[PDB]
Amino acid sequence: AAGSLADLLSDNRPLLKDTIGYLDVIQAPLVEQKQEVSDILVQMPQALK
Amino acid sequence: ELANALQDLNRVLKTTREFLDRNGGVLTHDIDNLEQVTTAILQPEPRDGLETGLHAYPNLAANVLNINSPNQGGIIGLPVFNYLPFGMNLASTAMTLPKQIAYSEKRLQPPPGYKDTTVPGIWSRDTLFSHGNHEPGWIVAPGMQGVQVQPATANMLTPESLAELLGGPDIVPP
Amino acid sequence: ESLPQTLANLEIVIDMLKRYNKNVEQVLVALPQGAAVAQTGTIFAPEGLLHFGLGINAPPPCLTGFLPASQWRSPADTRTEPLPSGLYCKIPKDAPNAVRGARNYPCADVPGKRAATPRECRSDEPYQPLGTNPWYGDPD
Amino acid sequence: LVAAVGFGNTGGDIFERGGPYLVRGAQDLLPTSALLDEYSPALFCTIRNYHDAAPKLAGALGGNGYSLLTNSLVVGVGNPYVYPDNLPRVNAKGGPEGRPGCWQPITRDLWPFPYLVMDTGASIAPYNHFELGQPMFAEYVWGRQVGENTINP
Amino acid sequence: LEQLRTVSDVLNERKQDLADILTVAGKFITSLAEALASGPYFKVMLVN
Amino acid sequence: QHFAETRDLFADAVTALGRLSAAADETLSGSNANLHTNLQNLQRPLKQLGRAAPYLVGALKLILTVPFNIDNIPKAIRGDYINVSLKLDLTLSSVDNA
Repeated sequence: AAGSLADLLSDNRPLLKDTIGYLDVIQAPLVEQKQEVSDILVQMPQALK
Repeated sequence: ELANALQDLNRVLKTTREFLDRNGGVLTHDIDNLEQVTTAILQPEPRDGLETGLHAYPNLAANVLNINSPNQGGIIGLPVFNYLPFGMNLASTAMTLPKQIAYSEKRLQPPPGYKDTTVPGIWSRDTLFSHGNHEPGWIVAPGMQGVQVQPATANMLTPESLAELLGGPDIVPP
Repeated sequence: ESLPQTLANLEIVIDMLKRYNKNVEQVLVALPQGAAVAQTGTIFAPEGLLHFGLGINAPPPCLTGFLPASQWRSPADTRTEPLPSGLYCKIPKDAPNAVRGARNYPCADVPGKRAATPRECRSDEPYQPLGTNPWYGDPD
Repeated sequence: LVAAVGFGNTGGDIFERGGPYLVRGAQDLLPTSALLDEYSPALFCTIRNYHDAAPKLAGALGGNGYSLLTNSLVVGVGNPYVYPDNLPRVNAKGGPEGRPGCWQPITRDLWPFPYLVMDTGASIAPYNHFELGQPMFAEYVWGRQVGENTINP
Repeated sequence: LEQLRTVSDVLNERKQDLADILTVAGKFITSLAEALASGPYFKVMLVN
Repeated sequence: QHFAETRDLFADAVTALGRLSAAADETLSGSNANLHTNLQNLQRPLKQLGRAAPYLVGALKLILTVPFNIDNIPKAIRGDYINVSLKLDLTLSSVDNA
């Protein structure tokens, strides 16, 4: 298990770093506009019906 | 072997302690919320709803893309005992132009001397008498297996490409 | 008791996406062209183009498998009602009318079968139409 | 030692319950990951264009506040879908110019959207000229109609 | 992780709305897409 | 003497760590390369979604229901029937294009 974890980290450290950065940049507008997201999620089912 | 192992074990224990103290509550909260939302959207009725959505939406996308006519813009729709015994359709106006058609995959572009038809990938001959399945020599785009055709459109399709609509190998355009 | 369930649910979702990979690819293809279509059809900002089709009763619409005529509601009532389920045209694939309807949708998981809903794609009970659509009422 | 007993038991039970799920999920994610990677360029421009067309369609809906504003000019419709030739297909792939992507924004200088044909089982590509609808006349008593159904009208 | 936390909070608050979205969109999409099936257009009924 | 007193506890500790590490190793080895391929694939869509993140919330008004806008569904559609305003335009250019 120690070897497997060390290998996984050594292989996926840069990709996980880039994924963390891109998740940050994706989620910053989502957080800054959370009220709009909540409102449209509340609004959609009645419109769909 | 042992000195480096002990030192690195000490350092990783300290780092794990700090990392847990800093991120554990938020990480657990994220896991709990993700579990709750996924369990909510994977209930029986949401499950079959997502099933039908993925089963029947791309057809809707294809048809709503087919309704739009570039020359006139926008969409087209026609008005509608259940109904009258007789029906009529005077003519079909020009929806598109030869200079407006673009092909999703470069394998779908007709070669010289052939024109596209209302079933994608089936290419017909472009002659003056080629209207209403009347000019033989139709060839089929590569990788278009599994499309049934009516006998009338099969007659003009040539035996090789007619077989290709049921058989494996794709024909070679001239 | 949460991380195993999170991983199980993610596995279920990814499995359902994998069994319907072609559908997702088709939708991802159709979306940008849909954006281009909307951009083209909204050149005039307050009013969007929507033409009408000439010709009378070229395909006659089917009333089989839909709500009966006696169950229709007058246009005056803006009151909403619970939308029923399992409503689609029930003709035995005949006629030019509604060729590409629900009943001819490809089943992604089960090759070589076309049915309206995956509940009917998976079910092995044979698909029979509710009836041919007649011109003199009683579509049943 | 006692803390190791507790931690090992708890982690072992967690992994026993949630290891096969993770393994098979990461196995089934490979095709969809490749799918989403292939259609990367059709994401930013698509989101931008839908965002920009959201107010333009919203003004059309809300300019009145009680109905929809549309221009209705009479046009002729194409031939009705025929039974075997026009069955649905879900083999659509690719984008404009053979690769996934978006056009440039549709201004008024360059109005018409270049039509895109995809493996579907239906198209309106050949309608480049005026011709009479092949099922010009029909009957719904004995189903006897004039004209010949075609995919090449 | 914190911005993911607040996003997940606002999404867990509306998980039931998401379930209702999927439930209704799975029970009307087939009936609604039925209209654009007879041809390269969609049928309409004009009661006026 | 102390070790002989706590031999059973040491055995339990080693067996528990082994029970954890067996499942951990099987899960990590069963998904070492699938995870790497999934991440390498998903890196590009993550970058593109980061580019298009600010416009995402606005696009949700239209990207699901494309012909309609969710904001104005209740007022335009009054139940069974959709209210539409018809401009039957018989302009020369409209007929020429039609």
